Amino acid sequence: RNALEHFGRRETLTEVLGRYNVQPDAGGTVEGFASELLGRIVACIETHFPEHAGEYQAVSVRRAVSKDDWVLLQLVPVRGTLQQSLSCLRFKHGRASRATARTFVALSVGANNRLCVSLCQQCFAAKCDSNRLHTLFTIDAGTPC
Amino acid sequence: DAYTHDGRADGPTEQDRFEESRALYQASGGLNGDSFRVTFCLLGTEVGGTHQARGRTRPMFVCRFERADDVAALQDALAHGTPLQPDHIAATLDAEATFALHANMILALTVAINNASPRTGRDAAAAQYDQGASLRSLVGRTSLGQRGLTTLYVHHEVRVLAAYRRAYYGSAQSPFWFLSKFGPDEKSLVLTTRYYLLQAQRLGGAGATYDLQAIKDICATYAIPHAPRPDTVSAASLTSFAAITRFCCTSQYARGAAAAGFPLYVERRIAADVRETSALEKFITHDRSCLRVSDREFITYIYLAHFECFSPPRLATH
Amino acid sequence: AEAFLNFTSMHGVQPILKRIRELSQQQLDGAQVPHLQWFRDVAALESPAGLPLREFPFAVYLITGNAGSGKSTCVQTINEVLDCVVTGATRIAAQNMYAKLSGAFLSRPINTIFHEFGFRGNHVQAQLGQYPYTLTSNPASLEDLQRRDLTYYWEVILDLTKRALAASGGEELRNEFRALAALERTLGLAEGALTRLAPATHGALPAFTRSNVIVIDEAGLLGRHLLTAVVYCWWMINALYHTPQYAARLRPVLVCVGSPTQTASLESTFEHQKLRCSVRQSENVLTYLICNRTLREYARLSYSWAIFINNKRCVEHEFGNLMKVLEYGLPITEEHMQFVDRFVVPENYITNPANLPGWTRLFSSHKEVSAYMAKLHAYLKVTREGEFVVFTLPVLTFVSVKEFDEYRRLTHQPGLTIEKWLTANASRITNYSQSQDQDAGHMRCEVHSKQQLVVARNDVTYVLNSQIAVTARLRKLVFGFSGTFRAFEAVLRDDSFVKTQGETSVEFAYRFLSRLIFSGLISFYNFLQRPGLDATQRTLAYARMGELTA
Amino acid sequence: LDEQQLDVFYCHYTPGEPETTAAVHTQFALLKRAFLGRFRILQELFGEAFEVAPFSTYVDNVIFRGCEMLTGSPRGGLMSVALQTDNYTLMGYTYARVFAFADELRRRHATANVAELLEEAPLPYVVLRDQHGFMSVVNTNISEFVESIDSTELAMAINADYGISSKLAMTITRSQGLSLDKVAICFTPGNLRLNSAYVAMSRTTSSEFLRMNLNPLRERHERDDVISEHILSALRDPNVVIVY
DNA sequence: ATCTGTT
Ligand SMILES: Cc1cccc(C)c1N(CC(=O)Nc1ccc(-c2ncon2)cc1)C(=O)C1CCS(=O)(=O)CC1
Ligand SMILES: [Zn+2]
Repeated sequence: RNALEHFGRRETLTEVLGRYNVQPDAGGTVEGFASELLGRIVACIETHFPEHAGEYQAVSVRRAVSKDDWVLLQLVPVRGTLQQSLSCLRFKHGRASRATARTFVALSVGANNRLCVSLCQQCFAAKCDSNRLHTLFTIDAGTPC
Repeated sequence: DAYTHDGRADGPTEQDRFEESRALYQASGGLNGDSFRVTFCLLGTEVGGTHQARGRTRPMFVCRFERADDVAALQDALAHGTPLQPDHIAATLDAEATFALHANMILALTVAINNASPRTGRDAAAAQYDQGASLRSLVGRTSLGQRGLTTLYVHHEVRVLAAYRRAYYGSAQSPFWFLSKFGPDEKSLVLTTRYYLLQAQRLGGAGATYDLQAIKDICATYAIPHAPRPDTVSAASLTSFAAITRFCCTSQYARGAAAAGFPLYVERRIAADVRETSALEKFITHDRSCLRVSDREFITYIYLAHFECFSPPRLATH
Repeated sequence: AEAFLNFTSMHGVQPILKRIRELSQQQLDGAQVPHLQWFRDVAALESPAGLPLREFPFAVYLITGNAGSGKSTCVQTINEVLDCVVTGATRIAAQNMYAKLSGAFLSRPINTIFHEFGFRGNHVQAQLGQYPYTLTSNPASLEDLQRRDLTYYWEVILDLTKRALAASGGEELRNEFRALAALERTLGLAEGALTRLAPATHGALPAFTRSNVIVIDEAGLLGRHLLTAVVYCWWMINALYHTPQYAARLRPVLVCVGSPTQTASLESTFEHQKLRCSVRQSENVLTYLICNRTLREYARLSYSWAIFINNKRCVEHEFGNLMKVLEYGLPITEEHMQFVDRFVVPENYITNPANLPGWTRLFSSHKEVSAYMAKLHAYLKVTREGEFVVFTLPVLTFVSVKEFDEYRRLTHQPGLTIEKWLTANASRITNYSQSQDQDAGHMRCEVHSKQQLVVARNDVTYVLNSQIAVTARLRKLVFGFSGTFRAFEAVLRDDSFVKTQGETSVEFAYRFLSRLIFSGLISFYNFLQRPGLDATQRTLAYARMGELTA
Repeated sequence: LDEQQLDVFYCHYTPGEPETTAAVHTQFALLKRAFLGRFRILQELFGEAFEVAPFSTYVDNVIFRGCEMLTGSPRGGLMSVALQTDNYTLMGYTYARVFAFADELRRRHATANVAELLEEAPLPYVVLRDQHGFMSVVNTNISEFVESIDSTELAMAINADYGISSKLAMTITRSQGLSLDKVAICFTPGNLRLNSAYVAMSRTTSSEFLRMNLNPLRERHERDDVISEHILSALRDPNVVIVY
């Protein structure tokens, strides 16, 4: 109560999402926004990880976690992409196996009640860890307020 | 700062002493009195004394003004800010009291200058003096008055000046230093200067162990009425002390009820603040030592208690 | 306002001052005071294997907190109220304190703690930790911890004792304080009337002979062996001179200020077999006092301890809650990990000089700092988006050849190509630690005969008009000024420029400024040559300038 | 241009060499009065344009060619010592010889061999402008490396450098005694501790100027919570003073 | 992985 009265009220994730004409309910409502955002994510991946770019040309979205202040969606490579699964963006493991690395888009609320979209990965190689979610980069989606 | 010797046992009530001090600081500039005894002090700390707080200023000489012309000159200096010429100081200087201060300094300087490795073993026919007899004779032949200091200054001027510049550390500061440390406000520049430098050590209350920032903070809430004066001090005049001395001497915060009630308010305000701070700290410490929870909850409690005690709104109300 | 931001600090430092003053007035017993014969025994020693078990009394007061707290604002009240000696662990700490202390009321020049106990330039090469020591006690006593620290620091401890005793005219007892005391007795004066004026008459005495309250700032960067060095050197310098405080049976009080969590001590050793340098983390002074059971009960650290729990450099709610979790070792939750994801960017984004211009890149290694620096300089040449010319300057290292023979003879290894020795010692010959972060070129070696030296030369790349720091004490001679007129007027109006200089070149400073002022004229009409200035105003300026000239 | 093109004032004023403090003080006071008056007249004549006009002043003749300064002989000018908390700007370098720097190098350093060899082939001096705008020339950095093997000492090598460094990049260890404004951290994944992140994260005042290449809280890190427990247990002590 | 004392 003291922090709310002193530092000011902070916007929840639902209001921020609604400001973008998106509702976390109904499933597809947030999937549509994720699809609209996917262009920027893929552009950033190409710019900074050029080697791992063909894996994200045709990727479908699927929700994974829908907590009150954090949303996590998965990026499934539709059905045809040449490579079966996606490859780890942080390390080059021993080639061969794609070192299964599930890719996620995480939506949260940042500073100034803005929307933060982060790229997360889960790699099953012992070197990386597995059972751990890693953040690759964070970008702003507040252009279309 | 002007005062009189008590003589009475029980220090008068706060109002009694306020009334006694207000009549001493006449509302025109001239103190009430026929004869004055003025000790001139520089910055620096005396050595060998034990007190709660270390000293800030240090006397250099003492003068007595009793003649009509001398008293008039002193009143003019105190009321308007005109400098005192060396003739008056040389005529009214009290030699016995003045040179009791520079008594051990002459001995120390003489020992240091003469401290070249002695032998006191020439023997010969009549050239054998005791090991400690040399220093005994040197001290016996050394006059702890104007003669000794004059001789030391004449022959060993550099050493004497260097030694004296170290006993009065910080005694050579420019007008800008005084304006920045104690200023820039007129009320602050007058009251805080007089209290911190001169009255805090003499009165020796609870405010003698508070630094200059605390004294300025206390002076901030001494919100007595103002009376705009024609013009203030300015740069390009701080190359000399005349302008600032005239500005401060002819102020309205230098006489009367304004100057008679600041030392009292200092103690009143300090006591009032401590009365609340001590109780709140006791509550916090009692709850601190008996709370059986966890580290996260304990940190939450610590910071929540300190916020509840000292959030900006509560401090503003206090 | 500025009055309520100091309310909680000014009423809470009073209990601290009461305890520190009470600690500094406690008197020892005549049998506990270290004697001047203790240090004569050490000076007559060859190995630390003959040190007897002796205790050097001391006291401490802890003042800890984070880096944003007002724990250093507590030293401005100790300095104004108490008679103490303020020091610094490093030279930057000593210069930050002087700015704070001198900017409040007044202060004397502030030095490091190494300058006060006699650390000279030949002790910066001593090898520490050779002789082995075993604590013959499960609850080790103070004498056991003190003798352990005197054995680790034996190379420096032995040198300091020899210089102190030897420099005292040999057997000649120092006469600075003894001469006045004898005169004081003969003249029948109050005790301490004359001996306390020695500092004024003699202006070369150490600061350890004038006070017993020693304030060390940033004590978390100091090794634990340095608590004994300060205690052992305070007693040595007072027993030697027989100062008034030594004769009063007083003991040193060490007020230790620092942050025990965001600062650490480092220990490095040289292996002469592989020509390798090894660095490990050691115990600092603060961790020694807080963790050791013998030191914690001897010093009664529960009564001599103050903690500051504010942060003036954190006005953000969610960021302040993360700093609290990290300092106090609270469990990390999932809402903390979500918060930290805002600051993440690709590594190739950070290590790109075109991105985030003007930011400081923090790496964990010296090769990564050097690698990025080379990329920045190369990018500053080709693109020329804003010029920023880049130039290289020469550097030379002169390797003596007789000494290398002596070193090579003592440790065999004949070949030992000077290039390989210089590469391995790269982290030791230099004075500052940032020598390894510099952008240097290929390493070339050559032999100069007749004079019998080996000179190695290299080049270092710098950027013009860039912000740099001088990581050393180098004298500089000024010769001019470059800026706008408003800048010049400000400097001459205020005498603070003269004050910053020492009290020996004020006439020189006035002469130098007087010389610059005379030649600083002219060029007013070149400024008057600015396009489209005026026609009549130019003539009016000439008439006014002549009128002022007349 | 008009007939008055060279500030004829010079043709009438001739400042002589200084003398004892009385003479020095008189000269300085008059010159400061003259300098301000010309500033007042020109400021009154033009105003702000004169205030921000480019300006300079040097005791001798100095020419800046590219990254270099060209001067005859640097003589006069007060000596000082460069600080470590100060901020300077690198203006260039010089080959002008300074007797004061050379003579002290002869004095403090007993190694005359390095003094003569450096004298024969001198190194350039660095020219720095401080915050206020005063050009300065800083002496070289010479360090003597004496090795102690079995207490045997031998000054085998000497390193001559400039002693300046840049705040553009450093290690995380050297940043624990510094205060920064904008920080970009590059952690190494695997050689990561929770206390190195705490030190790096707290170098700035606000979190709007902080970047990192990974989330240190979400990765495998080392924790050493020995000191934290001691600090936490002192906060429950009734005898410890807690000051906010 | 790694800093600092002289100066
Ligand atoms: C505690 C307090 C008292 C009075 C006034 C205020 C403004 C506060 N503050 C500010 C505060 O605590 N800042 C801080 C930031 C970081 C660190 C730190 N860094 C590393 O280690 N520690 C320590 C202190 C609060 O935040 C309240 C706000 C309402 S509340 O929720 O009732 C209690 C906390
Ligand atoms: Zn992987």
